[PDB]
Amino acid sequence: GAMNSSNYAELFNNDIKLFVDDTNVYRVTVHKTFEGNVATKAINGCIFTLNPKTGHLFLKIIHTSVWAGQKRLSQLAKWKTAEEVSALVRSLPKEEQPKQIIVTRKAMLDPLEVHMLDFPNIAIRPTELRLPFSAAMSIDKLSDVVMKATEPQMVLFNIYDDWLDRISSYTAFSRLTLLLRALKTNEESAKMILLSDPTITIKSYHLWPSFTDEQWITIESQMRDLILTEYGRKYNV
Amino acid sequence: MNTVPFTSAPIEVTIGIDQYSFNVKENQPFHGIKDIPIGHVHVIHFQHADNSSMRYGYWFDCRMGNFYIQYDPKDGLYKMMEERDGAKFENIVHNFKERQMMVSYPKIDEDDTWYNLTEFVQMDKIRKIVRKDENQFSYVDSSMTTVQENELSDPAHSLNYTVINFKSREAIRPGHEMEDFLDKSYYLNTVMLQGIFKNSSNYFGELQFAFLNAMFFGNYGSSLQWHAMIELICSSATVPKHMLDKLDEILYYQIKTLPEQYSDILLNERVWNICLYSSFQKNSLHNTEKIMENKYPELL
Ligand SMILES: COc1cc(CN2[C@@H](c3ccnc(OC)c3)N[C@@H](c3ccnc(OC)c3)[C@@H]2c2ccnc(OC)c2)ccn1
Repeated sequence: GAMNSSNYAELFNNDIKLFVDDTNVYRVTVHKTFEGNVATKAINGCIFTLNPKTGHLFLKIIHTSVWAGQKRLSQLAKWKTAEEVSALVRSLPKEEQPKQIIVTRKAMLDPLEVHMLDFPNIAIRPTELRLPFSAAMSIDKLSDVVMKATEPQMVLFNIYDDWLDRISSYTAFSRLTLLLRALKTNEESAKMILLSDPTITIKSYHLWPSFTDEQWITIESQMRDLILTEYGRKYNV
Repeated sequence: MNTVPFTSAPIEVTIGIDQYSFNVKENQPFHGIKDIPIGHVHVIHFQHADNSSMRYGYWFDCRMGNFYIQYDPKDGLYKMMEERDGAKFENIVHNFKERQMMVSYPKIDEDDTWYNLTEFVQMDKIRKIVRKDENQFSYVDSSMTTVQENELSDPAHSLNYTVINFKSREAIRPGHEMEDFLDKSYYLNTVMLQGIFKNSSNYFGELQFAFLNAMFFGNYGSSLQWHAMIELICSSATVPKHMLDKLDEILYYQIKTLPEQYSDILLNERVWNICLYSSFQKNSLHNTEKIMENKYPELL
């Protein structure tokens, strides 16, 4: 059924699974035309396909060329997402194919079920969790790779860096969701907290700074404060 | 001109003949139904007074043999039987008619309702959906499951309706996933019409039979089938103009005939709202849209 706070530990068991977030696939800038009408200009997007156990992020870059001469782009974006996820599964050896794919938005269920008819044993699941994967494009290196792409590409990142050498998947996923929740709520504040101390760098192939365990504790605390700081404003609570 | 005699009526029962029904009392001197119109299939149906969890009946065509009803006190139901001896049968019917122990099939001359509900329904097709090849008539009841329902459990007692599944390899061509899912024309026209049914008449026949089994027996699987065959047409951008026009007439008479108080359980809100207001054919079913809006505006 649906993934929720009740069945949360399932994400970290030994059944291969992927989360699929499609919220950055179809991206536009809205602008005025010379005649004072409004038009959109598509910019490059991405599919966020994450193994929450290993941290493997299959970032499929969606180049604006996909959209050329197509209608109903917000509908097509769901089907292109399902097409690319099904292509990714087909590309993997049997023993690496997921047993479940969890979609962050219910509108992805039918497109993905239909594209995955050839895989009746792969469970396509929604979730009641409000995951902050939409903020993926606030991670500088992910944003950079997407915006620079001149053709369809698909880059594999480890969104946990080398955290799994020191912490469990459960803990790494909690850290990732706190960072993304922070970036989503107030990107400027979040980025300031992460990049304030120039002595702490980001490794060439990492996404996040090389915090010591004790420095992660301070960072995680500052991220919580930010999410509360901003929450007492949204709701005047 | 076409009589179904009854041996007797030992148990109190509501008897239906097509869209008509009457009450028979325990041991009432009732010896059957006369003046049944030749040229159509018919259904004789039963609901015992003592147990309404017992709703069942027989599809038959009087052109295919001499049929009678006789209560079986062992199996506890009214059973259809064929009399092979023409003269014993003629002698039984003549006697019961002389003693006026039969009800008359009470057709209004102006009234084409039964023709309109059974136009494409053929006994030969009924006998493929309901398999019991040793009889010329077909038993259906409220509890009988469809082959499709049996997939998701006695095959001999099943309704063999054509399996329709929108999220199936049958319905979706590789490389046309979004196209075939959003516009079901391929599935309707190539897979179902050209491939399985051969023609729109056989498709309409199964649609009409499913509706009638839903209405007369509250057969749930039949209701699912009727809605699936509507939805497949309404979800197809490319349908022959003759098929849309005929579908509008078919559905009009089915909505007209449906008891007012059963709309809640026999009509699927989602399918009808999609078919009349969102689908490719939202502007193609004028008669159906008008009777639905005037008879069941709550559902919509
Ligand atoms: C299809 O995957 C890729 C990946 C890259 C290149 N990545 C990177 C990546 C990271 C940061 N910026 C990038 O800006 C394009 C790309 N992810 C790497 C990675 C990390 C961990 N586990 C990994 O796998 C288990 C992979 C990998 C890489 C490249 C160069 N040096 C590396 O190690 C010294 C690692 C380039 C092209 N395609």
